Amino acid sequence: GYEVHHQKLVFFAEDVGSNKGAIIGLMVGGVVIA
Amino acid sequence: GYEVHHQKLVFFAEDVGSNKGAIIGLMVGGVVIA
Amino acid sequence: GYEVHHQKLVFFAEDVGSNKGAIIGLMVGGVVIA
Amino acid sequence: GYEVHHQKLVFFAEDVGSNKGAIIGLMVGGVVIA
Amino acid sequence: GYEVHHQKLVFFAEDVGSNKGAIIGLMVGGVVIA
Amino acid sequence: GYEVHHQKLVFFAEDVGSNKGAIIGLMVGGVVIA
Amino acid sequence: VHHQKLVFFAEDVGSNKGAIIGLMVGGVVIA
Amino acid sequence: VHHQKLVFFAEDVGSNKGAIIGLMVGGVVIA
Amino acid sequence: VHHQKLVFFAEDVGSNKGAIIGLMVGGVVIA
Repeated sequence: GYEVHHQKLVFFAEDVGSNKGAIIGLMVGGVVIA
Repeated sequence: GYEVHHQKLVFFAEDVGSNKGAIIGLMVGGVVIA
Repeated sequence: GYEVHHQKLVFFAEDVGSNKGAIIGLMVGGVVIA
Repeated sequence: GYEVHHQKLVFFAEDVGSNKGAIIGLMVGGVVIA
Repeated sequence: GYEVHHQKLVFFAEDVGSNKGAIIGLMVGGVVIA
Repeated sequence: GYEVHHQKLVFFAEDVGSNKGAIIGLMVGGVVIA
Repeated sequence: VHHQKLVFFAEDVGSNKGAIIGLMVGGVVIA
Repeated sequence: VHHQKLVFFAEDVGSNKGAIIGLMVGGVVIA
Repeated sequence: VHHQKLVFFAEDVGSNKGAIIGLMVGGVVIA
Protein backbone atom coordinates (compact mmCIF):
# COMPACT_ATOMS: atom_id res chain seq x y z
CA GLY A 1 0.00 0.00 0.00
CA TYR A 2 0.86 3.69 -0.34
CA GLU A 3 -0.63 6.31 1.99
CA VAL A 4 0.35 9.99 1.85
CA HIS A 5 -1.50 12.69 3.75
CA HIS A 6 -1.28 16.04 5.53
CA GLN A 7 1.27 17.99 3.51
CA LYS A 8 1.16 21.71 2.96
CA LEU A 9 3.09 24.57 1.42
CA VAL A 10 2.86 28.23 2.39
CA PHE A 11 4.50 30.86 0.23
CA PHE A 12 3.72 34.16 1.93
CA ALA A 13 1.66 33.58 5.05
CA GLU A 14 -1.18 31.77 6.76
CA ASP A 15 -3.89 33.24 9.04
CA VAL A 16 -2.90 36.87 8.36
CA GLY A 17 -1.35 38.64 5.39
CA SER A 18 -0.37 42.22 4.70
CA ASN A 19 1.38 43.61 1.65
CA LYS A 20 2.48 47.12 0.83
CA GLY A 21 5.27 46.00 -1.51
CA ALA A 22 5.78 43.68 -4.44
CA ILE A 23 5.30 39.91 -4.11
CA ILE A 24 6.28 37.86 -7.16
CA GLY A 25 6.24 34.09 -7.25
CA LEU A 26 8.32 33.67 -10.39
CA MET A 27 10.03 36.28 -12.56
CA VAL A 28 12.03 35.41 -15.66
CA GLY A 29 13.29 38.96 -15.99
CA GLY A 30 12.35 42.48 -14.98
CA VAL A 31 12.68 45.29 -12.47
CA VAL A 32 11.07 45.48 -9.04
CA ILE A 33 11.04 48.70 -7.00
CA ALA A 34 9.47 48.34 -3.57
CA GLY B 1 -3.61 0.59 -3.18
CA TYR B 2 -2.90 4.32 -3.52
CA GLU B 3 -4.43 6.83 -1.10
CA VAL B 4 -3.50 10.52 -1.14
CA HIS B 5 -5.43 13.13 0.81
CA HIS B 6 -5.25 16.44 2.67
CA GLN B 7 -2.74 18.46 0.68
CA LYS B 8 -2.87 22.21 0.28
CA LEU B 9 -0.95 25.12 -1.16
CA VAL B 10 -1.27 28.73 -0.03
CA PHE B 11 0.33 31.44 -2.13
CA PHE B 12 -0.52 34.67 -0.35
CA ALA B 13 -2.58 33.96 2.75
CA GLU B 14 -5.47 32.14 4.35
CA ASP B 15 -8.29 33.38 6.64
CA VAL B 16 -7.45 37.08 6.17
CA GLY B 17 -5.60 38.92 3.41
CA SER B 18 -4.79 42.55 2.72
CA ASN B 19 -3.02 44.07 -0.26
CA LYS B 20 -1.97 47.63 -0.98
CA GLY B 21 0.84 46.63 -3.36
CA ALA B 22 1.41 44.40 -6.36
CA ILE B 23 1.02 40.61 -6.19
CA ILE B 24 2.03 38.69 -9.32
CA GLY B 25 2.07 34.93 -9.50
CA LEU B 26 4.17 34.59 -12.63
CA MET B 27 5.83 37.29 -14.72
CA VAL B 28 7.83 36.54 -17.86
CA GLY B 29 8.98 40.14 -18.12
CA GLY B 30 8.01 43.59 -16.93
CA VAL B 31 8.34 46.34 -14.36
CA VAL B 32 6.73 46.40 -10.92
CA ILE B 33 6.68 49.58 -8.82
CA ALA B 34 5.11 49.09 -5.40
CA GLY C 1 -7.34 1.12 -6.58
CA TYR C 2 -6.67 4.86 -6.75
CA GLU C 3 -8.20 7.28 -4.25
CA VAL C 4 -7.31 10.99 -4.18
CA HIS C 5 -9.34 13.52 -2.22
CA HIS C 6 -9.25 16.76 -0.22
CA GLN C 7 -6.77 18.96 -2.07
CA LYS C 8 -6.98 22.71 -2.31
CA LEU C 9 -5.04 25.65 -3.71
CA VAL C 10 -5.43 29.23 -2.50
CA PHE C 11 -3.84 32.03 -4.48
CA PHE C 12 -4.79 35.17 -2.59
CA ALA C 13 -6.81 34.28 0.48
CA GLU C 14 -9.77 32.39 1.86
CA ASP C 15 -12.72 33.53 4.03
CA VAL C 16 -11.84 37.25 3.83
CA GLY C 17 -9.82 39.22 1.30
CA SER C 18 -9.11 42.88 0.66
CA ASN C 19 -7.38 44.54 -2.27
CA LYS C 20 -6.37 48.13 -2.87
CA GLY C 21 -3.55 47.24 -5.28
CA ALA C 22 -2.94 45.10 -8.33
CA ILE C 23 -3.30 41.31 -8.25
CA ILE C 24 -2.23 39.53 -11.45
CA GLY C 25 -2.14 35.78 -11.77
CA LEU C 26 0.03 35.55 -14.87
CA MET C 27 1.64 38.37 -16.84
CA VAL C 28 3.67 37.73 -19.98
CA GLY C 29 4.82 41.33 -20.12
CA GLY C 30 3.74 44.72 -18.87
CA VAL C 31 3.98 47.38 -16.19
CA VAL C 32 2.36 47.36 -12.75
CA ILE C 33 2.24 50.46 -10.55
CA ALA C 34 0.63 49.82 -7.17
CA GLY D 1 14.45 55.14 -17.29
CA TYR D 2 13.41 51.50 -17.59
CA GLU D 3 13.79 49.02 -20.45
CA VAL D 4 12.93 45.31 -20.29
CA HIS D 5 12.95 43.34 -23.54
CA HIS D 6 13.49 39.85 -24.96
CA GLN D 7 12.33 37.44 -22.26
CA LYS D 8 10.79 34.04 -22.96
CA LEU D 9 9.33 31.14 -21.02
CA VAL D 10 9.07 27.66 -22.53
CA PHE D 11 7.19 24.85 -20.79
CA PHE D 12 7.44 21.78 -23.00
CA ALA D 13 9.31 22.60 -26.20
CA GLU D 14 9.84 25.04 -29.03
CA ASP D 15 10.06 24.55 -32.80
CA VAL D 16 9.00 20.87 -32.49
CA GLY D 17 6.55 19.14 -30.17
CA SER D 18 5.61 15.49 -30.04
CA ASN D 19 3.45 14.08 -27.26
CA LYS D 20 2.14 10.55 -26.72
CA GLY D 21 1.55 10.94 -23.00
CA ALA D 22 0.14 13.49 -20.55
CA ILE D 23 1.18 17.13 -20.20
CA ILE D 24 -0.36 19.22 -17.42
CA GLY D 25 0.53 22.76 -16.45
CA LEU D 26 -1.15 22.88 -13.04
CA MET D 27 -3.03 20.10 -11.27
CA VAL D 28 -4.68 20.39 -7.86
CA GLY D 29 -5.35 16.68 -7.52
CA GLY D 30 -5.97 13.53 -9.42
CA VAL D 31 -4.64 10.38 -11.05
CA VAL D 32 -2.49 10.88 -14.15
CA ILE D 33 -1.64 7.69 -16.06
CA ALA D 34 1.02 7.69 -18.76
CA GLY E 1 19.02 53.77 -15.62
CA TYR E 2 17.83 50.18 -15.91
CA GLU E 3 18.13 47.66 -18.74
CA VAL E 4 17.24 43.97 -18.39
CA HIS E 5 17.22 41.89 -21.56
CA HIS E 6 17.71 38.36 -22.90
CA GLN E 7 16.53 36.04 -20.13
CA LYS E 8 14.83 32.70 -20.66
CA LEU E 9 13.39 29.85 -18.63
CA VAL E 10 13.08 26.35 -20.08
CA PHE E 11 11.18 23.59 -18.28
CA PHE E 12 11.35 20.47 -20.46
CA ALA E 13 13.22 21.20 -23.69
CA GLU E 14 13.79 23.53 -26.60
CA ASP E 15 14.21 22.88 -30.34
CA VAL E 16 12.98 19.27 -29.93
CA GLY E 17 10.41 17.74 -27.58
CA SER E 18 9.38 14.11 -27.23
CA ASN E 19 7.26 12.69 -24.43
CA LYS E 20 5.86 9.21 -23.80
CA GLY E 21 5.27 9.71 -20.09
CA ALA E 22 3.95 12.32 -17.66
CA ILE E 23 5.05 15.96 -17.43
CA ILE E 24 3.51 18.14 -14.72
CA GLY E 25 4.50 21.69 -13.89
CA LEU E 26 2.83 21.95 -10.49
CA MET E 27 0.94 19.26 -8.60
CA VAL E 28 -0.67 19.64 -5.19
CA GLY E 29 -1.40 15.95 -4.72
CA GLY E 30 -2.16 12.75 -6.51
CA VAL E 31 -0.81 9.59 -8.07
CA VAL E 32 1.36 9.97 -11.17
CA ILE E 33 2.10 6.71 -12.98
CA ALA E 34 4.72 6.55 -15.71
CA GLY F 1 23.35 52.51 -14.05
CA TYR F 2 22.27 48.88 -14.23
CA GLU F 3 22.48 46.30 -17.00
CA VAL F 4 21.55 42.65 -16.45
CA HIS F 5 21.47 40.45 -19.54
CA HIS F 6 21.92 36.88 -20.77
CA GLN F 7 20.68 34.67 -17.94
CA LYS F 8 18.97 31.34 -18.47
CA LEU F 9 17.43 28.59 -16.36
CA VAL F 10 17.07 25.04 -17.68
CA PHE F 11 15.15 22.37 -15.78
CA PHE F 12 15.26 19.18 -17.84
CA ALA F 13 17.13 19.68 -21.11
CA GLU F 14 17.82 21.86 -24.13
CA ASP F 15 18.16 21.11 -27.86
CA VAL F 16 16.80 17.56 -27.29
CA GLY F 17 14.18 16.24 -24.87
CA SER F 18 13.18 12.62 -24.37
CA ASN F 19 10.97 11.39 -21.54
CA LYS F 20 9.56 7.94 -20.79
CA GLY F 21 8.97 8.55 -17.10
CA ALA F 22 7.74 11.25 -14.73
CA ILE F 23 8.86 14.89 -14.59
CA ILE F 24 7.39 17.16 -11.92
CA GLY F 25 8.46 20.71 -11.18
CA LEU F 26 6.75 21.11 -7.81
CA MET F 27 4.88 18.48 -5.82
CA VAL F 28 3.26 18.94 -2.41
CA GLY F 29 2.39 15.29 -1.90
CA GLY F 30 1.69 12.09 -3.69
CA VAL F 31 2.96 8.81 -5.07
CA VAL F 32 5.13 9.07 -8.18
CA ILE F 33 5.86 5.75 -9.91
CA ALA F 34 8.46 5.47 -12.66
CA VAL G 1 -13.53 73.19 23.26
CA HIS G 2 -12.85 75.05 20.00
CA HIS G 3 -12.13 72.59 17.17
CA GLN G 4 -11.48 73.89 13.66
CA LYS G 5 -10.08 72.34 10.47
CA LEU G 6 -8.59 69.27 12.14
CA VAL G 7 -7.65 67.78 8.75
CA PHE G 8 -6.85 70.23 5.96
CA PHE G 9 -6.05 69.49 2.32
CA ALA G 10 -5.01 72.48 0.23
CA GLU G 11 -4.88 70.88 -3.24
CA ASP G 12 -6.12 67.83 -5.11
CA VAL G 13 -6.57 64.41 -3.53
CA GLY G 14 -6.25 61.84 -6.27
CA SER G 15 -7.93 58.84 -4.69
CA ASN G 16 -9.30 57.78 -1.31
CA LYS G 17 -9.43 54.08 -0.49
CA GLY G 18 -9.11 54.49 3.25
CA ALA G 19 -10.46 56.29 6.27
CA ILE G 20 -10.08 60.07 6.41
CA ILE G 21 -11.43 61.00 9.84
CA GLY G 22 -11.45 64.43 11.43
CA LEU G 23 -12.23 63.55 15.05
CA MET G 24 -12.56 60.00 16.36
CA VAL G 25 -14.18 59.27 19.71
CA GLY G 26 -15.72 55.82 19.47
CA GLY G 27 -17.01 53.28 17.03
CA VAL G 28 -15.43 51.08 14.37
CA VAL G 29 -14.29 52.20 10.92
CA ILE G 30 -13.29 49.46 8.49
CA ALA G 31 -12.13 51.09 5.27
CA VAL H 1 -8.41 73.59 24.47
CA HIS H 2 -7.98 75.33 21.10
CA HIS H 3 -7.30 72.69 18.43
CA GLN H 4 -6.66 73.94 14.91
CA LYS H 5 -5.19 72.45 11.72
CA LEU H 6 -3.76 69.32 13.34
CA VAL H 7 -2.88 67.71 9.99
CA PHE H 8 -1.99 70.01 7.09
CA PHE H 9 -1.27 69.10 3.48
CA ALA H 10 -0.20 72.03 1.32
CA GLU H 11 -0.12 70.34 -2.12
CA ASP H 12 -1.41 67.23 -3.85
CA VAL H 13 -1.89 63.88 -2.15
CA GLY H 14 -1.59 61.22 -4.80
CA SER H 15 -3.35 58.26 -3.19
CA ASN H 16 -4.69 57.35 0.24
CA LYS H 17 -4.92 53.69 1.18
CA GLY H 18 -4.55 54.22 4.91
CA ALA H 19 -5.83 56.13 7.88
CA ILE H 20 -5.43 59.91 7.93
CA ILE H 21 -6.76 60.97 11.33
CA GLY H 22 -6.71 64.44 12.83
CA LEU H 23 -7.50 63.69 16.47
CA MET H 24 -7.84 60.19 17.90
CA VAL H 25 -9.47 59.57 21.26
CA GLY H 26 -10.93 56.08 21.11
CA GLY H 27 -12.36 53.50 18.79
CA VAL H 28 -10.88 51.21 16.16
CA VAL H 29 -9.73 52.31 12.70
CA ILE H 30 -8.80 49.47 10.36
CA ALA H 31 -7.59 50.97 7.09
CA VAL I 1 -3.52 73.95 25.62
CA HIS I 2 -2.99 75.56 22.20
CA HIS I 3 -2.42 72.93 19.50
CA GLN I 4 -1.66 73.88 15.89
CA LYS I 5 -0.06 72.19 12.87
CA LEU I 6 1.14 69.02 14.57
CA VAL I 7 1.94 67.41 11.21
CA PHE I 8 2.81 69.69 8.30
CA PHE I 9 3.51 68.74 4.69
CA ALA I 10 4.73 71.55 2.44
CA GLU I 11 5.10 69.62 -0.83
CA ASP I 12 3.49 66.63 -2.52
CA VAL I 13 2.83 63.35 -0.74
CA GLY I 14 2.98 60.63 -3.35
CA SER I 15 1.20 57.76 -1.63
CA ASN I 16 -0.11 56.92 1.84
CA LYS I 17 -0.39 53.29 2.87
CA GLY I 18 0.03 53.90 6.58
CA ALA I 19 -1.23 55.86 9.53
CA ILE I 20 -0.79 59.63 9.46
CA ILE I 21 -2.06 60.87 12.82
CA GLY I 22 -1.89 64.37 14.23
CA LEU I 23 -2.69 63.76 17.90
CA MET I 24 -3.09 60.30 19.38
CA VAL I 25 -4.69 59.82 22.78
CA GLY I 26 -6.23 56.36 22.79
CA GLY I 27 -7.72 53.73 20.56
CA VAL I 28 -6.33 51.31 17.99
CA VAL I 29 -5.16 52.26 14.50
CA ILE I 30 -4.29 49.38 12.18
CA ALA I 31 -3.03 50.76 8.88
